[PDB]
Amino acid sequence: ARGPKKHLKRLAAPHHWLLDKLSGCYAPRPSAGPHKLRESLPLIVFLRNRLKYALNGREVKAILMQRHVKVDGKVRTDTTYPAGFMDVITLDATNENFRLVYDVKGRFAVHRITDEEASYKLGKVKKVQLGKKGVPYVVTHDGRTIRYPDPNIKVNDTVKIDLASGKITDFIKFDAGKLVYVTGGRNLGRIGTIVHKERHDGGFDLVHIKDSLDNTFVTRLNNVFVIGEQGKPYISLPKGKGIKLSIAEERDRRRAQQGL
Amino acid sequence: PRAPRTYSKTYSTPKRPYESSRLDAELKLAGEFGLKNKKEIYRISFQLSKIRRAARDLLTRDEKDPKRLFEGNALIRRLVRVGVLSEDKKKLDYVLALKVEDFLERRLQTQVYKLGLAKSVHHARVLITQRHIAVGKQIVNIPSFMVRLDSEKHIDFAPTSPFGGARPGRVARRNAA
RNA sequence: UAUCUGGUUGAUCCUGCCAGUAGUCAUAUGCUUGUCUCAAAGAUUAAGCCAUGCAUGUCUAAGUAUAAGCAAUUUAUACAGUGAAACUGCGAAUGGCUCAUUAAAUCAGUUAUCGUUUAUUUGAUAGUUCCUUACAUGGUAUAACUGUGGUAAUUCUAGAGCUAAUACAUGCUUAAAAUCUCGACCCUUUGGAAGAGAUGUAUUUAUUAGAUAAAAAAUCAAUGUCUUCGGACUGAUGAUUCAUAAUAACUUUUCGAAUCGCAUGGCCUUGUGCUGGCGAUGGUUCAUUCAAAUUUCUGCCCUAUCAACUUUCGAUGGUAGGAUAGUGGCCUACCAUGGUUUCAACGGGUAACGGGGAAUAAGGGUUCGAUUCCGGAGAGGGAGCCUGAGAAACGGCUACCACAUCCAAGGAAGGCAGCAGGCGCGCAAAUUACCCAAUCCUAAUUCAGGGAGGUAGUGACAAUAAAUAACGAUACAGGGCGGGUCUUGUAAUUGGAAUGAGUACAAUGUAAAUACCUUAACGAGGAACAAUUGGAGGGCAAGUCUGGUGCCAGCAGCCGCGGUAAUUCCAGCUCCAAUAGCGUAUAUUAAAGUUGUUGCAGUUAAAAAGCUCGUAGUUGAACUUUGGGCCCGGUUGGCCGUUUCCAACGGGGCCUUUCCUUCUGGCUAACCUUGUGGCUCUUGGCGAACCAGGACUUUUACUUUGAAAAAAUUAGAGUGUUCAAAGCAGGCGUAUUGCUCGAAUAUAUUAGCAUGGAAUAAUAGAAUAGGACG
RNA sequence: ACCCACUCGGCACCUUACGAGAAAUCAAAGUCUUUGGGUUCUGGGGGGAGUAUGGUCGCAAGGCUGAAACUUAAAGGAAUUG
RNA sequence: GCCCGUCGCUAGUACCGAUUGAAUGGCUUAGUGAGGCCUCAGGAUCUGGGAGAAUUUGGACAAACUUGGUCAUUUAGAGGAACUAAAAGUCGUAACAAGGUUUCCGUAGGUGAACCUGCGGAAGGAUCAU
RNA sequence: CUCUUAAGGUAGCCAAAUGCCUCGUCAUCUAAUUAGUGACGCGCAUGAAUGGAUUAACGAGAUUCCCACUGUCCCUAUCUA
Ligand SMILES: [Mg+2]
Ligand SMILES: [Mg+2]
Ligand SMILES: [Mg+2]
Ligand SMILES: [Mg+2]
Ligand SMILES: [Mg+2]
Ligand SMILES: [Mg+2]
Ligand SMILES: [Mg+2]
Ligand SMILES: [Mg+2]
Ligand SMILES: [Mg+2]
Ligand SMILES: [Mg+2]
Ligand SMILES: [Mg+2]
Ligand SMILES: [Mg+2]
Ligand SMILES: [Mg+2]
Ligand SMILES: [Mg+2]
Ligand SMILES: [Mg+2]
Ligand SMILES: [Mg+2]
Ligand SMILES: [Mg+2]
Ligand SMILES: [Mg+2]
Ligand SMILES: [Mg+2]
Ligand SMILES: [Mg+2]
Ligand SMILES: [Mg+2]
Ligand SMILES: [Mg+2]
Ligand SMILES: [Mg+2]
Ligand SMILES: [Mg+2]
Ligand SMILES: [Mg+2]
Ligand SMILES: [Mg+2]
Ligand SMILES: [Mg+2]
Ligand SMILES: [Mg+2]
Ligand SMILES: [Mg+2]
Ligand SMILES: [Mg+2]
Ligand SMILES: [Mg+2]
Ligand SMILES: [Mg+2]
Ligand SMILES: [Mg+2]
Ligand SMILES: [Mg+2]
Ligand SMILES: [Mg+2]
Ligand SMILES: [Mg+2]
Ligand SMILES: [Mg+2]
Ligand SMILES: [Mg+2]
Ligand SMILES: [Mg+2]
Ligand SMILES: [Mg+2]
Ligand SMILES: [Mg+2]
Ligand SMILES: [Mg+2]
Ligand SMILES: [Mg+2]
Ligand SMILES: [Mg+2]
Ligand SMILES: [Mg+2]
Ligand SMILES: [Mg+2]
Ligand SMILES: [Mg+2]
Ligand SMILES: [Mg+2]
Ligand SMILES: [Mg+2]
Ligand SMILES: [Mg+2]
Ligand SMILES: [Mg+2]
Ligand SMILES: [Mg+2]
Ligand SMILES: [Mg+2]
Ligand SMILES: [Mg+2]
Ligand SMILES: [Mg+2]
Ligand SMILES: [Mg+2]
Ligand SMILES: [Mg+2]
Ligand SMILES: [Mg+2]
Ligand SMILES: [Mg+2]
Ligand SMILES: [Mg+2]
Ligand SMILES: [Mg+2]
Ligand SMILES: [Mg+2]
Ligand SMILES: [Mg+2]
Ligand SMILES: [Mg+2]
Ligand SMILES: [Mg+2]
Ligand SMILES: [Mg+2]
Ligand SMILES: [Mg+2]
Ligand SMILES: [Mg+2]
Ligand SMILES: [Mg+2]
Ligand SMILES: [Mg+2]
Ligand SMILES: [Mg+2]
Repeated sequence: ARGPKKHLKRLAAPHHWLLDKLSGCYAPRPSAGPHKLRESLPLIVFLRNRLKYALNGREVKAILMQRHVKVDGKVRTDTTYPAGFMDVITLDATNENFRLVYDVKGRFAVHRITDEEASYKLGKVKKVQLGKKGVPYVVTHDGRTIRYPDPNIKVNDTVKIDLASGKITDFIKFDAGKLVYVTGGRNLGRIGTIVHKERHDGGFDLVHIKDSLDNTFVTRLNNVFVIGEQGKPYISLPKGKGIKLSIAEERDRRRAQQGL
Repeated sequence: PRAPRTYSKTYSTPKRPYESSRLDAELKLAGEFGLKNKKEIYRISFQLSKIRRAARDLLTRDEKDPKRLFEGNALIRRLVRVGVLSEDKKKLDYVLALKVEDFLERRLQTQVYKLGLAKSVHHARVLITQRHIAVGKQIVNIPSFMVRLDSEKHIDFAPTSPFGGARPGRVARRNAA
């Protein structure tokens, strides 16, 4: 239909952004950038909806134009910037830092983190191959290319990112028994750390996961994001650490906090 | 472009339209609880048939099926929280049996009468409307509140209502002038 | 939320339709209309035609300012502030509108690129540009402008005179190093050398590398490091010609910064020397992201009064090319004769865009979807094309057709299925208003722009809440147990209370208003602030009251009423139903088990071909591991208040002659292992638990579970929107500078994927053995 | 050839009714609201009308296929009484 | 009692039908062919072999016009021939009772009209019977 | 009903090359049609091997209309023998 769509109606918007229907007609169409459109979150909703710092959209532009906000290090003044899972948002005022991490309800949660933690990053490597001059590179879920990794990094593995500079130092591997993070379907949010991987040559390798409540589940490999060792992660998980409380579990504890 | 504003209907309608058995019967309920429309009756039959063929459907599931209890025990909580199902009856075979009048006796226009304080069942409906009685500071002019038996405790009049401690009121003030 | 009722007869039971009945996010029209919230709306007919106005423009410290521009300040005699015009750049391909075409098309779910394009965003990537020379930086040729002009007339432009660049057009540069090619001499051997050039990336071609199923030797042609001169001597994929690299060349030779802003500092051997900070625009190639384009599997409504269709003039395939961004009969040349079809091809129809979905509530179904979201198609009808990353664009151009405007008759211009508004069409649908405040969007970009969008008006489309009254005293009267004192209350004087409909200071509300919420002042007794709409023989609730009419007028969805006492018409009265609504027409769903899979009927009511054969289709007897034994630990519930004790209900693994493919190692978790309630514990010994490599696998249907899975819708949890329809909020303190729960769950079901089961129902297997193991 | 008994497959009749049906009647017209053995065909109120139209067969007469507009509240079946 | 058909009135519907009848859309032969694009030329000028306007060759794409054909959806018509409203009027008596010749089916011919007659059937007969 | 006959024209068909009236009436084709065609039929005086009706094919047959075509014509002019 004659080139690029540049609008986003409401109710085309990703559900996990949690926008009320009647506030107009449109969501903010996220821009092009590091994260897939449907798998991301733009700055204007973060600063307006989930975190309620700004009241209207006009204000969010006023905020960013003072170079207040940084993501993964950089000033990043795009009102609709596609900030995505595992990005870090330092905030210059308030000295706040947030890593971008799902709930087990599968939405993007607010999760404050240490100044120390605010300066590394991971990424599911999505591809590895030689390139120009034969210098190998990795590229990962977030949209960056790291030249000269170790030959031991194959694909589907996480990588520590310095993000004051480029390079990696550690690289957790994808094998039986490493901490994982489901980043799709809506086992989205659940956690933990292997059962095994069905090959299925032709497509769509299946990843079996056992949460640390002895509850199984399966999701596709494209959506499993290894994050380290049993009970030993490499970032700060959010509250309740994604173990898929039932509807009755969740409302039994909902009424557990009962007395004021 | 707009997002679609949801709506729904709140009243069903008797299929046989002239069943005089059910038609006198309907009015006895109407002129008892102080209703204006026979569709205030048709209304409160509607939810009932919803609760029933919500509830009736749950007792088909294998006994204590996962969701049958979640919304089972969610349901009977909702109805005692308004006080139509009595506290004996919270295991949901008896919610099939909420004869309609139970729902009407738990109105606001009704209890404002059964607490005394309404000379008639209609002195009730007339004062609820007219800036009169409340629960908190929260005035209520809806004779169909369905007061929830918790906030039934505080149903004294409002502070601005010149029947429960106020200024004289509009036509008294120059009957005296 | 599983219901019937009126009408065939003298009466009867049937079959059966008609009528009744209820709903409709279902249109219209009629009568009536007070409040809150909510808020659809020129789809249907004519994708018919359109006056006018508006709907796309855009500048940062940071490409271009000698405005004969405003402003003057201020280090600024090149520039500097501010900035019209104009260039340059970017956008104008999103949005919004409509449903015309479209029926294997679109669309949906599921796939594919090892089958391509990809502005942008984001991350990476550039010591090479010369030659047997401006780098302290190279060229005009133009807008704006000035000025002279034309024409009735337009976003018409001509002639002449200037001047810019991140426009146009050009054109230098940098270390080392190594490897290749030539090779003047010397000197004959085992042969080596001075130094001569070549070697950036991109394009085009050919050649090569890109290993790897377990191990080894001999030789011909070359010919590499070390002489102890016999001699010895490494990526990814399931999958590629992949990523990447090497060699010989090729190119009207792509890129390799002549750009801009804010600062200005080091460092002597004081050269206009050499250096150097932050960030902006660009720039090839790769990656990312927003995409696009094709594409796999399966699924469309009625039709046989459509049975054969497809190659004229591609129909189906092969080869080669051409064209494409790329695959492909996409196109061409040559060759072949294929391709679809009763399992409905092909054709026709469609008052046909597809879907998410809507209506109808026992279920199974039936019907609808122009229409807020996704996809597609179009801009009066066609076709063509420029620009560009992206268009076969139409608020772009070009041509034809149709329509059609202005004129000075020479010519020029128009495309509302954008907003509003107009004509027409009709049963059928609103203002030529306000704003960028919100929601988002675009630009050079915090600022500008946005009839996207939001505000009001119009607005009984639908949807929610629910005023038109409420308490008395009395008086004859009933009845409670003479009226007494308990009200049933029927009262034709009364009675003090209450209130918003309205009105309106005010604040609130709002971009500015408006309403609503809140609230002074006003604001109710019958003259009112006065509820309607239908109906009163039956179905069907409510009178054989009164007056009128006299088979007339009229009623009557249906059965039937009226021809002079009309239970039916026209009225008065009284009465019923629903009630801010109610009637009528049309469609549709329920009732309808009158479309019947569930679930009909066919002797005589409608309906078994006159008869048998018989292809398609549908269907199709029985019999192949049953039975027994050991074990493990699961989930309810019991007696106890989970160890063990009892029942019962399921899961797995064993051994019973018992593929579980199969090996070659890697793995072993498990034991036969080395007082048996109990478990740590290495030194012989479980397999299949699955890695990954090899080898090789009869085909299905069904059922389980699971993944993949848009929102809104629906079902539904939480939450007291004053209630409710809704909404996705909200709830707590220290209400002095915060605390905190949320935003569930369910749902896809046909097809595809994955997985467990082996009953049921198929297919296949050894009979001329051309069998099976070795 | 005839008699008797049984058994297969025939043409029928008889008595019953468990059962069925609106009934007359039916060993099927039964084993149906306790609705499923397999399969074929036709019917969906009455007229209009087996008419019109096309196709096709025939020498013809005609055969097969086979509508609609409109009209209408009945038409029909079996049994009862007259 | 019921009841059939021709015949006659009024009204409505649809059919057949000279007009080689009309109309609206979808394709499409043949013929003519705009335009832009690609291309052979061209060379007003304007310059360092290049540019480049008018013009032009040949192409593919292809609107469109003329005359046809085809499909689909409509549709005017003298007249003819049905049906209905429809119950009645005219003429008769066909059926219903052995309906006064029992009725009906197929076929054939004839008759104002219902109908009659021949050949073969059925009982739904007026006979479940020697 | 009536007079009357040997019998009283049936099936068919038509203003037909058969119709007086007559240039019949209606439709159709045309600007206009004593033409043509299709209908109508108390048909002066249609009609059954005096053969009736229908017919593909055939026609130097009579008739009407269309396309093409043309000096037939508007309206004539020129050339050759
Ligand atoms: Mg955006
Ligand atoms: Mg009757
Ligand atoms: Mg009767
Ligand atoms: Mg009688
Ligand atoms: Mg009906
Ligand atoms: Mg329209
Ligand atoms: Mg519309
Ligand atoms: Mg139009
Ligand atoms: Mg200046
Ligand atoms: Mg668009
Ligand atoms: Mg497509
Ligand atoms: Mg020049
Ligand atoms: Mg390899
Ligand atoms: Mg390659
Ligand atoms: Mg200096
Ligand atoms: Mg047809
Ligand atoms: Mg080919
Ligand atoms: Mg062939
Ligand atoms: Mg078919
Ligand atoms: Mg259509
Ligand atoms: Mg359903
Ligand atoms: Mg139906
Ligand atoms: Mg739609
Ligand atoms: Mg549809
Ligand atoms: Mg339409
Ligand atoms: Mg166009
Ligand atoms: Mg427009
Ligand atoms: Mg447009
Ligand atoms: Mg002039
Ligand atoms: Mg308009
Ligand atoms: Mg309307
Ligand atoms: Mg607007
Ligand atoms: Mg608007
Ligand atoms: Mg009123
Ligand atoms: Mg009053
Ligand atoms: Mg009335
Ligand atoms: Mg009644
Ligand atoms: Mg009356
Ligand atoms: Mg109603
Ligand atoms: Mg079934
Ligand atoms: Mg039936
Ligand atoms: Mg019969
Ligand atoms: Mg038979
Ligand atoms: Mg047959
Ligand atoms: Mg079997
Ligand atoms: Mg599931
Ligand atoms: Mg026998
Ligand atoms: Mg019996
Ligand atoms: Mg019986
Ligand atoms: Mg024939
Ligand atoms: Mg003609
Ligand atoms: Mg060419
Ligand atoms: Mg007819
Ligand atoms: Mg008779
Ligand atoms: Mg008689
Ligand atoms: Mg007789
Ligand atoms: Mg008889
Ligand atoms: Mg005749
Ligand atoms: Mg003649
Ligand atoms: Mg005349
Ligand atoms: Mg004539
Ligand atoms: Mg003539
Ligand atoms: Mg004639
Ligand atoms: Mg004649
Ligand atoms: Mg005469
Ligand atoms: Mg004669
Ligand atoms: Mg003769
Ligand atoms: Mg003859
Ligand atoms: Mg013949
Ligand atoms: Mg002739
Ligand atoms: Mg003639």
